[PDB]
Amino acid sequence: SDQLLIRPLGAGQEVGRSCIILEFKGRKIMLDCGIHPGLEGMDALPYIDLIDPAEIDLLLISHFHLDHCGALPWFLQKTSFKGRTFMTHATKAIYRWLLSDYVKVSNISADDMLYTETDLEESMDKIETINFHEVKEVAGIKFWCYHAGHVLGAAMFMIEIAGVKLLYTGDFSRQEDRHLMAAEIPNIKPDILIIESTYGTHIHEKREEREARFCNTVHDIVNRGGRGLIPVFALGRAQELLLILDEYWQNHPELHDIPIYYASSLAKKCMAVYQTYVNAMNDKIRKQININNPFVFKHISNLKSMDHFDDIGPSVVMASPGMMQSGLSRELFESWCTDKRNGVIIAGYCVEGTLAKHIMSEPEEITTMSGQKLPLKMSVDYISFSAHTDYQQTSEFIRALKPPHVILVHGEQNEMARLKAALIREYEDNDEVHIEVHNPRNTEAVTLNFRGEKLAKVMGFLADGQRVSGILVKRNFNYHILSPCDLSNYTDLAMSTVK
Amino acid sequence: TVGKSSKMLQHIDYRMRCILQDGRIFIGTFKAFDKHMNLILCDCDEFRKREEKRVLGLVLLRGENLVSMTVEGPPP
Amino acid sequence: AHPPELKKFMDKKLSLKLNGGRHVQGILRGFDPFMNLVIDECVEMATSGQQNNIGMVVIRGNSIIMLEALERVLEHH
Amino acid sequence: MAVSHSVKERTISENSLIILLQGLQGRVTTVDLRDESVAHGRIDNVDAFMNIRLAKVTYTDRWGHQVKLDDLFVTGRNVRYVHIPDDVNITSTIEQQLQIIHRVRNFGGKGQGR
Amino acid sequence: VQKVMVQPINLIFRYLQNRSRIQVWLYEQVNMRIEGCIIGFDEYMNLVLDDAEEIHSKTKSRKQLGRIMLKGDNITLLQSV
Amino acid sequence: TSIIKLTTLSGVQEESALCYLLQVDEFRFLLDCGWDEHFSMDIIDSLRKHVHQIDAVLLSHPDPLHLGALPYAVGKLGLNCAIYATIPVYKMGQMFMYDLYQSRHNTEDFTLFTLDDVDAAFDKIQQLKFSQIVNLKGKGHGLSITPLPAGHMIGGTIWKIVKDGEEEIVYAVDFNHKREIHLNGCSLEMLSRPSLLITDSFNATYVQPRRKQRDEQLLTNVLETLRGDGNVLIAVDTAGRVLELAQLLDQIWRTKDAGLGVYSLALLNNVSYNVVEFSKSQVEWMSDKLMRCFEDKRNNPFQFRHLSLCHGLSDLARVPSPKVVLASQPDLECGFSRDLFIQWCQDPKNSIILTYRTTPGTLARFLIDNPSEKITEIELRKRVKPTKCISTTESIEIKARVTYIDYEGRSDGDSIKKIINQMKPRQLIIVHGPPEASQDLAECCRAFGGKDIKVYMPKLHETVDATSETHIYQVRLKDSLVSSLQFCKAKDAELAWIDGVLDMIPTLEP
Amino acid sequence: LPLNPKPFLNGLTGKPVMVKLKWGMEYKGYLVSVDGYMNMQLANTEEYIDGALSGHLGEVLIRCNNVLYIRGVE
Amino acid sequence: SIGVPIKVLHEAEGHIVTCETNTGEVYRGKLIEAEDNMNCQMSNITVTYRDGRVAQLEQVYIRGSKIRFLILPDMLKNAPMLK
Amino acid sequence: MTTSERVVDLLNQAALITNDSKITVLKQVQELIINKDPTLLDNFLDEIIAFQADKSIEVRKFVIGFIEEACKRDIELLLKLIANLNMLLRDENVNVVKKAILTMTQLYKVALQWMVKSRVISELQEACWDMVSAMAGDIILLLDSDNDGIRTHAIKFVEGLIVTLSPRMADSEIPRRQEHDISLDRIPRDHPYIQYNVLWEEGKAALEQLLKFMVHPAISSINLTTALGSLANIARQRPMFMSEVIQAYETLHANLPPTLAKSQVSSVRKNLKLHLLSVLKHPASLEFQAQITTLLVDLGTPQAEIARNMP
Amino acid sequence: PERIQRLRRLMVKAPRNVLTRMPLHEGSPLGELHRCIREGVKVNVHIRTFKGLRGVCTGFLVAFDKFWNMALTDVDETYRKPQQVFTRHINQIFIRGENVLLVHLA
RNA sequence: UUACAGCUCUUUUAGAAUUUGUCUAGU
RNA sequence: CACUGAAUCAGAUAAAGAGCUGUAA
Ligand SMILES: [Zn+2]
Ligand SMILES: [Zn+2]
Repeated sequence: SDQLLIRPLGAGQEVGRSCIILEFKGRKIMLDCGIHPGLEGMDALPYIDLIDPAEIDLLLISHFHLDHCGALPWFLQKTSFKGRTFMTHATKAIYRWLLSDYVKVSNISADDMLYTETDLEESMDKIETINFHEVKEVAGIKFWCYHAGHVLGAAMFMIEIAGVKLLYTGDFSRQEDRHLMAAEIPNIKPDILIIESTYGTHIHEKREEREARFCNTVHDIVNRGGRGLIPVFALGRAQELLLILDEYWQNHPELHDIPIYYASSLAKKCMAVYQTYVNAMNDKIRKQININNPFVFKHISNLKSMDHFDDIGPSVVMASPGMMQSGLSRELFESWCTDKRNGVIIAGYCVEGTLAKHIMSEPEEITTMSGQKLPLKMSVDYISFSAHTDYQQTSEFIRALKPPHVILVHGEQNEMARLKAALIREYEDNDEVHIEVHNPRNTEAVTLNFRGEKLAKVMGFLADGQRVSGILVKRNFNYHILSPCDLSNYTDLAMSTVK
Repeated sequence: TVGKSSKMLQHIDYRMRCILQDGRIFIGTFKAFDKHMNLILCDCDEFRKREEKRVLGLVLLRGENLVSMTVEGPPP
Repeated sequence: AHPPELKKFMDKKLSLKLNGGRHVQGILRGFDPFMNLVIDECVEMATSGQQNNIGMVVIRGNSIIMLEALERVLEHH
Repeated sequence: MAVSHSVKERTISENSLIILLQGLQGRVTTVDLRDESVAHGRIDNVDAFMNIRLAKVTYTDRWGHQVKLDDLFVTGRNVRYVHIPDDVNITSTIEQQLQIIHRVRNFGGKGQGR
Repeated sequence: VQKVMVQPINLIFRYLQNRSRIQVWLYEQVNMRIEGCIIGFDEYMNLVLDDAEEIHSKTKSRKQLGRIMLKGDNITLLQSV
Repeated sequence: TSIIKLTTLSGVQEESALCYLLQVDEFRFLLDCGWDEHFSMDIIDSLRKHVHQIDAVLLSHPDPLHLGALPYAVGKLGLNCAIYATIPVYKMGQMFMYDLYQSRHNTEDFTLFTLDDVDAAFDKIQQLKFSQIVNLKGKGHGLSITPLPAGHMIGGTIWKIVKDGEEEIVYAVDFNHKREIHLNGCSLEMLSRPSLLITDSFNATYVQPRRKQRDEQLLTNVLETLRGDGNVLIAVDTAGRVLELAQLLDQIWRTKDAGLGVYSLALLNNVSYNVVEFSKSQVEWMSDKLMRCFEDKRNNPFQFRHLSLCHGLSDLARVPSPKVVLASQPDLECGFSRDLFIQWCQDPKNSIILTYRTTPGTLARFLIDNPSEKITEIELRKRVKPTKCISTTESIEIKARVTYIDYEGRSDGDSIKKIINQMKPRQLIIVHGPPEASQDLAECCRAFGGKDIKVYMPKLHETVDATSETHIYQVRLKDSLVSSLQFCKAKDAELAWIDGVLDMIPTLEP
Repeated sequence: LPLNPKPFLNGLTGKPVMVKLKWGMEYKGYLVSVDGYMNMQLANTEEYIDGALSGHLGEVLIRCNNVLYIRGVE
Repeated sequence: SIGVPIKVLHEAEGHIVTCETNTGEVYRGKLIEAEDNMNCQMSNITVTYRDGRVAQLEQVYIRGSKIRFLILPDMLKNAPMLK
Repeated sequence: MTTSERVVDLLNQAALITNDSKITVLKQVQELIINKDPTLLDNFLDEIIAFQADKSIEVRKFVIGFIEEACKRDIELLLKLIANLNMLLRDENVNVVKKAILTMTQLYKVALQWMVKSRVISELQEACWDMVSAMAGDIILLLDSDNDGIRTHAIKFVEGLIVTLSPRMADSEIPRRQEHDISLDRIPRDHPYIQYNVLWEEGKAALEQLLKFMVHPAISSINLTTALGSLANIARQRPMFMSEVIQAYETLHANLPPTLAKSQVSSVRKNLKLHLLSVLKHPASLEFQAQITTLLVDLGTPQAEIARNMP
Repeated sequence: PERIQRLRRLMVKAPRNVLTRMPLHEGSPLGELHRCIREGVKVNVHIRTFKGLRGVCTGFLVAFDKFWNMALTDVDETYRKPQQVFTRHINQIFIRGENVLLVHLA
């Protein structure tokens, strides 16, 4: 009746398996349910057992990453959930193929699977789509999503339950991109901000200085006759890297002979989403759609497998997976690591325990998938393309809104705690702004009080310091107090008379 | 035909002694190939069989007619 | 597997050289992507020079070494 | 050992007897050619189309003239005999190579390499 | 006037309807010619002949065969007699 | 008690344009300004004196009947105010005006609005989305703006003005309740009982056939003409309803068992490539059936594999000789829809399929009703001299098979009248349509409505003081809601009889 | 009514055939089974070289690319 | 895409080449068009038979599988693809 | 460009396409010579039927659909296109024979009606009908075929064979699409070539093959529920065999095959309820309400759903 | 641990290598040549020359292929070089099936 | 509730038969 | 330190299955 409980069932002091229960005035909203990409089996789910799925009203999925939408076919189908779920239009068209790839990679793993693809396709009919900036209402909950950046189709779900306005940002970026826009500062100031804390107090190299260091790296590999391997994820930053290299070769006539490839069957199936949803781009592409689609490439083709192309002369092939576990981005490496002319460009990120993190220490000799040991002599360059916010972009985002209560999710415990320590000492000097930052872990609820005056309206015959008597209607939270006569004028049901 | 297991790029621009099915021996600068062993050999030699030598030049050799390739020497 | 470009030889008088020293002439009427020819008014030129009208034939394309043109055939650039 | 980096080229091998003579890469064999020439060297990286890239051969012409070479590359169609060595046990070196392809085709996952 | 082309699978199939005696010339075998009547043909030009006979050009012998199945790899021409 | 008044500047008694001026308490919403087909100046002089008492121009459906005057009202008349329109009104309504200028610039010296006025009117426009509540900031403070889907053209809107309170002033013109192929229908249930509804009566007396019944007679007319070796001219829009027929045709030209693909679709606009290129970018603006077939099978539904698009008469002649061309303009007044009419109306083996019912002073209204043959009509050319335009008149002897097949997406009179009856608007006006059909809608909403509906049929340059008193004052419940039971919106869940004192903003004490 | 070559061999299994190879070799015997490439398994096979008996072989499995014609003999 | 030597053969369309077939005949002449499967249309042919003679022809068309090797012109060795 | 030069260009094009994408070009040749200009069908008939000897299986299935659409446009062409339809019925593929049984379903009623409109017949037309009736009797023998799909389409052929070869009555309920199709009442008995008494026993000998096919123990599931609907079509359209269909319904209801599982036994039990409910409205079924209403109780049908459909 | 059982209360192909294609081909001539693998029948393979016959290999059969490629072990090859019969013994051989003529059985 | 076309998927099997991936020239 | 990937061979093999969309009853 009075309290608001934000209970992180996932991504509380960790990265992955995001889930947030939002309980306020009888309505429960579960925000952005995903799996943990570093666990196995049923352990990768959020702590869904701390609630019952039969009384969750909304389900707002921010974007299409597996730590944000991955546990969803388990939840919409294999549980007792009967509420309404919402995505953006560009999230759902990548969701169906991003997760069709998930149950193909989790098929060659242990057979304690969460769901299958026939359970994925029958989840597509239960998912409704919110467009950007549009106010949808479910059980008295207005909610409207902003452009979050960071991927094509992400969303910052503003939520308004009885005048309490909350913002879940998901994973957002605030730098202008080749195909994305910055995270929108709303014109409506929220009372509660639930924000990512992915980096804390780190910093980025500047965007004009990364794309120059990237294009000089690709160009120096193909000038020495070498092959360019760019291991990257299929969907996150592969599409942005492509815009850079295609533009860079319109500006250079001598590089037209050699070719640029992208080698993924997931980026093939999801390239049509980048060609269609141009309204979820930034203003730079949707004014360049007047001439031609920039995701219909002029010098970049798909590579189905490495049997198809002859390895004659220089080439730039950006294959997937990004951290080079297996697949085509690993066999293109093993075919190219025994030559000094070739060069690998680690454009994405790495995790301790993968081949893309082991290569950065420059080992003298790497291990083939078949157990053979090949001498690593190709050049290794690490050029970050984060698509997140550092401290100078998170603190600028939080000065512009000034929320009274800030809840940190989606960050590891050492980098989330350094972000809370920096946000407290940034607002402990000035007196007119007061921010109460929280970093709750899993299952730890955040109790917030939002007592507000209840306002009604007389507009019927009672509308003309006297007494007020009559029947009162509460729609969801909006009150109206009316005459006994005015139930056939305003209210759907006019009267009740028995004899 | 040739797949990528037999690295034909090892001997590119070398001097390759190519023996044909009829018995003729081509010795020329190995310029380019494909997935059918179409050999572009440059500044060729034609050794029939006592044995006579002919200067050919730029010979495209159809890969049906190739028996054995061996290295005559380094790139001149 | 692209078909042959033998449309320039349609309704032209060919002079085929098959394998084994066998040599036929006549007028082409059609083909296929296996280069199997149909030769109307086909004349068998034997080894002794004796000509033999053999009607119209189906010649399997596996055994066609060379086909010259006894009439003028269009050329490209 | 070493397998191909091509799914097109390792599945022709996995479905055929070629995976036999890829199991004896490194052993000195004798490859009798189709035109009755003899090549006797060390097999290195025979592909899915039996293009044998021998290492150090006492290559014999079909007229009998031995010209000792230091690399030789046999075309797949110009093969008739691959004299495999004595200590091979055919059905085991096939099952070893099928084990090597089976660990390249699956090969683990994420967070488990190091 | 452009005529529709006579494809080779038409004219073999034309011999099948007509029940017409053909005389096959052989691939790299000049002396012998099989001479039969097509009862059926295949995707790969495998001819099922009938009352077939080997026609040796030097022996001038006509060895009666009967209901044979000539394979497609051996045909170099299909004369109609 | 807001002073809500609207003046019909044009668009009533079958002057089939639209331009309205709905005042809300000294905030002059200019609803939906548009020219007619032949550019009369009876709206331009009616908008000279209202171009400075103006703010928040609310557009609608992308076509020159709803946004045609806007390049002239901005480039010449000089209105500097917000123009609220959704994204397909922005991108297809810009596409109509590039095919309204250039379709007359190929025939005559057309200098009413230039293309620099199309760009100027379509840059100072705020792209919205459906159900995007836009709170106005300025001299209209309590007014919020909400476009809702209408379903006539792509991104076609009804609006929902909401004053601070519940004064709900929905403007729903030319809507469509049915779910067609590339659009889903209009809702009109998120709005429940408004304070004013501004609806049309253009089809209030029209008995519309079934959509399945008139897809057959299109296919019968298209096939029988082509089997008889003859071309088909189809007069459609350039971006609005051409997307319905090019999706209606191409799913028939794909999914019939016969070899239909020998008969050469075309699509003649001056800007036709950008029509299909933008419609394959607004897939989130289209029908749910048409959207689900993209999110599950990665085929863009406007990736046509039979529509051979053409930009002019030079590009049209390089297709095979029987062809089905859907023309630029729905009236046969300008563009290639007139040029292809004159070239093959003299040949009996050709068909001419008019799909949209235009303004009554047009050549395409002359062919829908009163079918005559030996008639006189002007011919506008432009010869090479640098060029110069030629005007000449001819007698053409129409002997092709002219047929009107109704492919305008609008509701019929049993559903444009059922929705107003299923709603309960406390005030109604009836704002365009003939006087024969406005009375047929007025004498059912007054009849099968309540005692307090008060429908209107305003004439031209007639204002209507449609402001009704339901005085509203905002009382906040002070102490207790505990002794009551607080029932809900769905049904009689509880009962919430409440008495109380006031304290004069005021409160409620027991 | 036409009789295609795949129904021809399937109606000839178990019967005495006489497979003539491409270079005069000729093998009569009981055709046991054939496959899609028309490999010809023959049982009780005796070899006719130059039209004369050479020797009773036994069971003979002729590869596809050697057969000139198969002939139903009686 | 097709390989480099087929593209190198297409860059010799319009020059005098030498073609030797499987049967031993050597075909010296201007080649007009070559295909991806090495079907070579040629013109103004000087032939050299297996027994050894000289005849001169006008226009031929050689099956691509019946070509043993092609002698491209010595001008063409400075192609942009062979570098 | 002329249609008789567009068809030639589309046949030079369809003769060089190797894969199964030639039928997009080749169905365009169909629509130009049977719909746009039907006078060219006599000219290009010998070049479309040449594609029935094709390597692909959908090209020779085009020829089966082409002969169906050319004999319904010109039935005089059946004198040539019936020698080319049995060798598509004797084809070794099994999707090709299933299409050849669909075409013989429509082109038997039309072939028989063409034989009786001709008051005088020719000896070349005599060679056509005894070749249609020979291949109509071979589809009866394809009830013993080892494919599930050949048996399914042959059941739908013999229901088009029994109804065609058995006469109408006053209570023969025939739908509006099957109205002008031939029956055995509008046959001539003084006809020169075809005989009434031959086709009289031919219609019931094809019934006996359909009946003993259903009491077979190893009958498949979808072959059964197609045969149940085929006995219901030869009862409502032919009330002469009303005493025989109900005897075959109760034999199957007392003796279900044990080979099909319970998830498809209940699909047989559901669809048998639908056809006995639909045969009850027919006025020749009032004689046998002691058998139909007895069987519907065992299927689990209440009395209200039986008493609502009584005419 | 225990949490997986709290989440399960809210719930309201074969390999195709070369050796698995060995026991197939049973209704074909190749699958009868698989009985020589099982029963251990001495297999004497005829080997083609360029045109005709070259020799007979006569070895126990191990592990054949689709292409008639096969690995004979106890080989005693009697061949003819282009009449001088030279027989030589091979302890394990690989014969590719392009060169085989007909598989005689003993 | 049946039958045909249109695209997206699942097991079984093919991917050894005419211009290069399993030989009538190796003269 | 930011969250998964060419499913055991060719851009078209063949049987048996599936689901959606449309149109014919
Ligand atoms: Zn993310
Ligand atoms: Zn995340």
